[PDB]
Amino acid sequence: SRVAKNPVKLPAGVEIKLAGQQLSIKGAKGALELKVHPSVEVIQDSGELRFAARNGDQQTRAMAGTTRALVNNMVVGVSQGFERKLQLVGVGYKAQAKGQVLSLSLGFSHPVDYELPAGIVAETPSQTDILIKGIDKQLVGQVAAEIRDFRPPEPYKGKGVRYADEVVRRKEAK
Amino acid sequence: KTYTAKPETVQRDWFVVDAAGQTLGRLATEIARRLRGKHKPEYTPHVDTGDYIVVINAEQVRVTGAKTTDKMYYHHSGFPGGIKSINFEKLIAKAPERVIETAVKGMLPKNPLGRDMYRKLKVYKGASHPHTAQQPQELKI
Amino acid sequence: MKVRASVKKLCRNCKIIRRDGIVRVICSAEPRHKQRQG
Amino acid sequence: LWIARINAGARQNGLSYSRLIAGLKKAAIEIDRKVLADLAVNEKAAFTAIVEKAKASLA
Amino acid sequence: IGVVGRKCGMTRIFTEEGVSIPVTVIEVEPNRVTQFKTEETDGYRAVQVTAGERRASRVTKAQAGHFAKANVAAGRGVWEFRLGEEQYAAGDQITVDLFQAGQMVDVTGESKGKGFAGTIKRWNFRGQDNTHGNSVSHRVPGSIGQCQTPGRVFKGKKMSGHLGAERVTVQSLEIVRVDAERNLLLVKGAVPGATGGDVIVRPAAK
RNA sequence: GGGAAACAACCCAGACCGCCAGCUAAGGUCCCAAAGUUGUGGUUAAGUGGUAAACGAUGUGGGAAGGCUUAGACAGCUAG
RNA sequence: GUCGGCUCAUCACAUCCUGGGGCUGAAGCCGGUCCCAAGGGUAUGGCUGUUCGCCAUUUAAAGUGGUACGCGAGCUGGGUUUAGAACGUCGUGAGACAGUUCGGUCCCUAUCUGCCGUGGACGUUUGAGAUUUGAGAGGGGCUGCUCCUAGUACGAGAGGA
RNA sequence: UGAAAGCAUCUAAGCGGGAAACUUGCCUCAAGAUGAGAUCUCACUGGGAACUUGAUUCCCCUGAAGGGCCGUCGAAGACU
Ligand SMILES: [Mg+2]
Ligand SMILES: [Mg+2]
Ligand SMILES: [Mg+2]
Ligand SMILES: [Mg+2]
Ligand SMILES: [Mg+2]
Ligand SMILES: [Mg+2]
Ligand SMILES: [Mg+2]
Ligand SMILES: [Mg+2]
Ligand SMILES: [Mg+2]
Ligand SMILES: [Mg+2]
Ligand SMILES: [Mg+2]
Ligand SMILES: [Mg+2]
Ligand SMILES: [Mg+2]
Ligand SMILES: [Mg+2]
Ligand SMILES: [Mg+2]
Ligand SMILES: [Mg+2]
Ligand SMILES: [Mg+2]
Ligand SMILES: [Mg+2]
Ligand SMILES: [Mg+2]
Ligand SMILES: [Mg+2]
Ligand SMILES: [Mg+2]
Ligand SMILES: [Mg+2]
Ligand SMILES: [Zn+2]
Repeated sequence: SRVAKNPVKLPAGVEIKLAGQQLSIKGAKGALELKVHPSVEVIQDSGELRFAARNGDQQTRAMAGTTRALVNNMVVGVSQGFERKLQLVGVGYKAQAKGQVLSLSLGFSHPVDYELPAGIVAETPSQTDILIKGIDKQLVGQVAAEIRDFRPPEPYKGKGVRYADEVVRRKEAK
Repeated sequence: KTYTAKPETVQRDWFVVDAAGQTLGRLATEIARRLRGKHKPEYTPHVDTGDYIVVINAEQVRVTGAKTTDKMYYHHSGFPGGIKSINFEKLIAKAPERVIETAVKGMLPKNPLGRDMYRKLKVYKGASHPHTAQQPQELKI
Repeated sequence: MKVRASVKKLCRNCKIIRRDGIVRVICSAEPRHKQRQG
Repeated sequence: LWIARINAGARQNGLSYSRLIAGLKKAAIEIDRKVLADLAVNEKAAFTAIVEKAKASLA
Repeated sequence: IGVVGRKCGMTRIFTEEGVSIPVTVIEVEPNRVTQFKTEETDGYRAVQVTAGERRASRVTKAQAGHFAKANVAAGRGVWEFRLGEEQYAAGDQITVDLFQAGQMVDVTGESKGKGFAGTIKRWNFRGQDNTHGNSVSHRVPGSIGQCQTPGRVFKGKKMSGHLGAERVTVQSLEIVRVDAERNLLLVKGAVPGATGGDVIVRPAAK
């Protein structure tokens, strides 16, 4: 496991309250808790964390890599924040955010009002550009997925909510 | 010549078993064998010489493998197409005592004596039971 | 999705994946290459 | 019926039926199961002495 | 929470537009709370009411003591209503004012009893040929099963038997008029039972 | 007779009678239901066990080889 | 006790409609194919004994099967196998045809199981008059068209969400 | 989200969305649910003897709450 053998470098300003398996990490943006799997060696020696497997079965070998990946996502989270860019394509497709409610205009006969959960903030620098911000990578990806779920991109004009780096497959009528 | 247990002079004890963390079938065999009196030298096949078993923490019984979602309890209502099925997991959430009760009932004889032995099994959902006046002795298998 | 007894990679971008005990082929290039249950 | 009662009586003494019968052959005890089942119910001290004699013979 | 009334018959209401509303008139004499059932005592929340009158000779001593505990007069019957977070004390008068005109109600009653009914009337079975050679089997059920497989009649088979005289609930009836001065409730349409039959009016489930 | 749930023709075994004696056969020994919740070392995760083929698949265990490789192997990233 | 019809069904899913989806040689409208799904629903006539089929006109659809090719101690008796008669054909003939045709007796008061209703007895641990919880069970669950959204999205237009 | 497999991956750990199918929600039946449940209220507060001494039997006094019979009936009903 090249991932579990790669230690996660703790930056400046991250505290830990490692108690048994309930790891916790704080930062300038928030605090997150992780219940580490009871088969993964997690310990702290310096401003750095490394992960090992208590028993080399196979599930624990994968568990160590996934725990290392999760903790790194935690460390990057509380220190920098995670973001997902969403673009809106199509005439009359507008998105506007008012606090904890995102209002989408996606060619429907009703108003699309999405309630962002706690810890997630959405900004719309343009009427056709969404910006989900948060400290938990899973929640940021989850929220961005449901917003794109309202109108996924179509292959004939690209219209619909899409990720900024998403390669929207395109085609045309023969 | 061979001894037989008279129903009038059967000594019956009360035991409480904690089902928390126990495998359903392996706990049900001990319960079924102690409801039969097979642990007693006075065992008679036509006499209920067994003890009373109180089971607590019934929802905390466990099944190995993928049996939590895969073990299915079927019954028929007598009406055409009346076959009904429930999960182990959803039966535990709905009628947790029925899970232990079903596993013991299939392990008892299917006759009047087996229904008599079933009447000595008391299964409860909480960590407490109403039979404190009988002072059950804890029986950890 | 194409559901057949014999699923296999139809191109380089096709990937063999097991999900919940089902052998699946997903393709990042062609949605037409999606297969199931091999 | 005798074997079941001997099993119940011997398990109260730390032995299964199969281990007790093997022990009762290692130590040459020819008490049959009808009498053994009568001891296990009516003469429990006598039955305990026999079980201990089988346990010693096994090991 | 509902009320216990008597079906007083059917009439019509003419609106100023000229529309005729068929109404069932329900006389809801004020209902007396006989006993309030709480969770900590009975396992569930309910209110027990009585309505009407009963001559003292037809009231048993046990029922008379039950009524005297609530300090209410004996009624022709006693009914219960499952409750939410409502609070009632014995002796309260649940009158027809808990309803307002225009609101949906469910009316429950005992439907008219038709006695032993044939399959044509009870289950809408089709008649067989009245002519063309049919022997003595014009209204009879026909086949009641298949054959050797399954060699029996299935439970719940539609057969002839008793029809009516059972508890029926008609749902989503509009209140046309609430006449609190005469303890009258006018609901649009028909309600189960005959005139003089006990009906229960409750707010609509749907 | 015993086993194979039930089951002429399969398996063990050929019933003169009685016994509230013992040993075995086939088959078995968690409960129904007599007897190991026996011991040691592995495999399976599919309730496979406890029904089936051509064919398909980074399921997983073992073994014998081979190619590249700290003169930088494979994968990823940058650039041509 | 046979084919078909009538009455009444019950189950399967290899689904006809309705529901959810993937791919499309899927612009839209409409389709094609496959996966999931059995809750409910799923023609009326003309001809023919017909099942079928063809035709007419509907429908969201007019599903495929099992159930003694479900169902005659429930009905029918058109077909099919009695005895009459006839045609064609075969046989010298008596007759015969799996060819045609006109006519031609369909019994049973339900004991048990079962089912639909409706009581009596006892039990529920003193008895009684009321009210009740709900383990459980059964019933129900179909769908069209029009309008707004909007002649908007889509489209060269046509058409058209 | 995410490793095993530095990438990828809905899955292995973890977190979702999701159908007239299933469990409810609607309606009716329902404690013979022998596991026979719950609540309110009502009624009955005497002696003697005996045997095979106690959840026994017999004699006298007592006969409640209530139920039924009977009658007048019913938009209830084959009889009930
Ligand atoms: Mg048996
Ligand atoms: Mg899934
Ligand atoms: Mg009537
Ligand atoms: Mg007709
Ligand atoms: Mg006739
Ligand atoms: Mg006739
Ligand atoms: Mg007639
Ligand atoms: Mg049968
Ligand atoms: Mg044999
Ligand atoms: Mg046998
Ligand atoms: Mg045994
Ligand atoms: Mg072992
Ligand atoms: Mg199997
Ligand atoms: Mg390289
Ligand atoms: Mg299917
Ligand atoms: Mg159907
Ligand atoms: Mg449903
Ligand atoms: Mg036709
Ligand atoms: Mg005509
Ligand atoms: Mg048939
Ligand atoms: Mg028949
Ligand atoms: Mg007839
Ligand atoms: Zn491909």
